[PDB]
Amino acid sequence: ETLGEKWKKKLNQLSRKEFDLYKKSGITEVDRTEAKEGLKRGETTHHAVSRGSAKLQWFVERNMVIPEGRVIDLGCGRGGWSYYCAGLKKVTEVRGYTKGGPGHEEPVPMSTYGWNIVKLMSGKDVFYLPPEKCDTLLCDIGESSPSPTVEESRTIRVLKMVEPWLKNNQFCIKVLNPYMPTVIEHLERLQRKHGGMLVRNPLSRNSTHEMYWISNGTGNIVSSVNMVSRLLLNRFTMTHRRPTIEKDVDLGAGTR
Ligand SMILES: Nc1ncnc2c1ncn2[C@@H]1O[C@H](C[C@@H](N)CC[C@H](N)C(=O)O)[C@@H](O)[C@H]1O
Repeated sequence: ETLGEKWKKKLNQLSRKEFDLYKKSGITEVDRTEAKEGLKRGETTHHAVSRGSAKLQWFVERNMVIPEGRVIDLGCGRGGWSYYCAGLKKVTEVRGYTKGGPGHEEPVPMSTYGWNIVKLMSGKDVFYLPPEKCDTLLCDIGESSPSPTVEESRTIRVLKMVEPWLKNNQFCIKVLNPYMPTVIEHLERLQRKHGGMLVRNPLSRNSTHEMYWISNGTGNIVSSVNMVSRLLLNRFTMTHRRPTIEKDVDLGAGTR
């Protein structure tokens, strides 16, 4: 039994009250007040449609992924990763696909900087999409479940699905459950072939062990996974630490 599995078991024991306090304890979060108010008013400029724009920006501004040319955004949701990439100098085209429909977010149309180079498509299950040529491959798919074996199956499926899209390009792929031994085996094989490294984003909630496989980096996958498991385990030991608050991103306005 891995450290991650011990973390999961403890998470599933928490009451809703304990869970809600644990999930943001000591994390970093952007202040969404202004964006939520603007989006409720139907404002289409400046606001990021979700917390996702700030989350991908954290990797981008650390050069862990450097979006360029044709960007494919798998599981785009409302479009936060897509609208963020739309304003980056090196990006020329953004194609987002998302499931939508009941239980899934629909793309939100925006007029933030570079909106005219974005195409978001709903009603698209990426597990049936044939791969397309692209310069940047992003994937943020991985639905949490109280069952780690269900999460293991979901994580492996994402990893098998993204590989044919990987052709010496920039990438940032969510790994929902990176601690299960079978997932580790796939991550190690994929890293030997495609390089990159698994990174924990400080904007992720403690209620998920998610890590991101990013193209520009090296390191030991097992060590990075066990470091996260120990961090999350130590976060149950103390009383709620209020999250570190940062400014949300301003995605501006205008065509390009
Ligand atoms: N099989 C699937 N094919 C397509 N989209 C999917 C599938 N499974 C889940 N999704 C979507 O993937 C999205 C994942 C989100 N974490 C994306 C948030 C996005 N990165 C943002 O910044 O707004 C959700 O909107 C799901 O509805």
